[PDB]
Amino acid sequence: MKKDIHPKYEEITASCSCGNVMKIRSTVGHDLNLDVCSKCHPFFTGKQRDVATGGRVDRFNKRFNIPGSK
Amino acid sequence: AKLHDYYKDEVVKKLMTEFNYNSVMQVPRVEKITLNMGVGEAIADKKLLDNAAADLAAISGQKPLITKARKSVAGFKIRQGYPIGCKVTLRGERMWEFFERLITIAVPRIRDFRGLSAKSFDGRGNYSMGVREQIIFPEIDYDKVDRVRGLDITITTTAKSDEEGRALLAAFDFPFRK
RNA sequence: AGGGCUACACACGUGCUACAAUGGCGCAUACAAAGAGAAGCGACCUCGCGAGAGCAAGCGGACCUCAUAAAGUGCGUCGUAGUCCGGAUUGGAGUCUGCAACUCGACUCCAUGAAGUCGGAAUCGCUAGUAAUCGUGGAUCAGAAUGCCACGGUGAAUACGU
RNA sequence: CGCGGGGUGGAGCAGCCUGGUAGCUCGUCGGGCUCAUAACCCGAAGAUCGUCGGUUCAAAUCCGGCCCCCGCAACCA
RNA sequence: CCGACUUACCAACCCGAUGCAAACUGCGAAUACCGGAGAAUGUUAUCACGGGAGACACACGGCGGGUGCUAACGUCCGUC
RNA sequence: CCUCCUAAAGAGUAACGGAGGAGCACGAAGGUUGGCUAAUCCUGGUCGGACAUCAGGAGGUUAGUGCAAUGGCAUAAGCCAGCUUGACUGCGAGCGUGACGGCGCGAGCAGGUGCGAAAGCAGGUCAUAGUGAUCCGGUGGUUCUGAAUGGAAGGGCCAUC
RNA sequence: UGCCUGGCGGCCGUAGCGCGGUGGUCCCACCUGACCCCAUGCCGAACUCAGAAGUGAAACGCCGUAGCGCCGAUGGUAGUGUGGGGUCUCCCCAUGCGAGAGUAGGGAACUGCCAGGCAU
Repeated sequence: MKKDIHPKYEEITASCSCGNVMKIRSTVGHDLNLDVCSKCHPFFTGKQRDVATGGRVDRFNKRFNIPGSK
Repeated sequence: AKLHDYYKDEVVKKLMTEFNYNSVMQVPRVEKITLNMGVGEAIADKKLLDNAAADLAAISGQKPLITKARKSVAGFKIRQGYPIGCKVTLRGERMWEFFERLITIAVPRIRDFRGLSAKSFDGRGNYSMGVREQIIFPEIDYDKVDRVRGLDITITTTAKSDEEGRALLAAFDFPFRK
């Protein structure tokens, strides 16, 4: 063994049970149980009565008549 | 190495009964990881081969040493034996410690879709894979902040089936390719 | 009724926009003209990140809104890195008119991301409140311009010679 | 069933002195340019370097077979 | 398009089997040839040294091979 | 002039007879000691290309061989590495070859050098092609010698161009 | 005396290959340790050294196996010397010599020295 760099484990295996900038227990997927699927089904999975941003409540009684400003 | 120590203490004792051998000498092990770093076309530049040798000088205490063209189909200036890569053959403690840096400190290098390929095993006890980037092992947590180059892998095992290939070291937290 | 006028490895005429630093970005901040509005325009106020919506004074405009017009001015920051520039492309979501936004409309938010380093043979407008350069409004118009018509802001260089 | 030279992109021609494609010039193509085109000017593309086989890490280039073109040999009596 | 939904269409690699070779072999004679021992027969054979050559243009034929035409009253060689 | 075939199983052997090579190369492509073993196809992975590499399997030498080809080559005559320069000097029984000059192999001795623990091995390179006899011209060494005597041009001998 | 194993040879290969059964704290191989002598293209893989445990998987080995390499009659056949006959391309007969391939049958080697294990 004509050694050119020295292997050491103490700086890299201690406190490896958590995830941080210096080491992480495991990578993405497998032990991390990450999900990577895609889906569509737009609008109809939710309620169909949806409304725009506005100053009123749902099923309101009136609406301001623009010509009635005179 | 803790990975091999766990494998002989816990996993080998279970593979004995899962494959129901007559002898304890039949249970599989990794023999060697032989490597290549087959970047190619480097005889026309030399600095690319010196930079690939300087990545391999940081994966293990072992020294980098050239791989060469055998069919040599591209051609440059010299006949046949022009260099293409820088090897480093790892065995025992020098391969088991390297696979223990994977998914502990090399987490940005290894992904779920770049995990162990369960379909790539064969009953001869031979395996190979690519990792497309260099992955180093210094005395502390460190990265050389240089990219461009990548590495390829060659492995021999004592496994007598591709199903025993899927059982060898399979208890570790390294992902599987899908 | 639906489709097409909008298709697509091309080329051109005319227009826009960027490559930044006498520029961009975040905050503070100054000084306009003009024009439309009776099933129309619209502040304060309320809701939302926002388009926008709700609520609603005013008005037919010398009575109101677009509107702190922007360039400019004050302060921090970037050093040429394809960027703190450019932001085509492209994914997702929201808003709007209308019978209806699939081919093929407009607006807003989040994310992504490319050519471009001031450009050949060459060429065009302009003599001063002009050019260069910054913003605004309207016709047409269910909705919908980087064109067109009109508006005001900052505001040059050089003119021997024929 | 001889000998010597020749066979290059649309077209003419350089090369090889054993190699590392694509040179030079006219033409073509788009562009500047013109009323328009010749033409000047700017820029780009092309091709089984006769062909199949051999040698080599690499052949238009070196070498053998074969197809094609031109010249020479092609009787003394 | 990786892939695949398809037979209508070609060939030997590989493989089973038949055929074949001056410059293929996996096998392999007869006839020679040469060392050794030996009988009978051969007027000296075989061989060294010395005197003297003639010859160097050989040919139809048999048996064998090249070449030509599996032509030559041919032609080169082996061989009588 | 070399190799295969012509070529006929002792041997020699032709014709513009059929095929291919030779005009040199190597100071490592030599000595010696230790060890190692292929073309090609399949399998496996990707920046990794193209059909390109590491590894494994099959193949079981087809490869490799300084230079075309046959013969030969694993106990390698192929390949890698350490030490090394026997790429020997003076001599050589015997055998092979040609008409002869001349030419190939070689039992073996003395001197001197090197490898290997040591037994043991070392007369260049797997062997054969890579044009040059003799008179003659040049050059290094030379009590071998030089015509009246002593030196000597010069002659001879050896080495080599 | 018999059986089994190991090192080293004989032969010059019916001495082999493939397949199946199946064995070892005698031996052997796998195998453990590396640090020292010794060593690597890097590599304790290889070579080397100090050697524990477990096992009969691989490697090693014995037995069964006639699928394969392979030994192989008799007889005829090809080839061939001499003599006679004789066709242009080469051939017939008498007589001497006489394969190669194939059929039947065979083949799972035989054997020596020395050391170790085991048995009365």
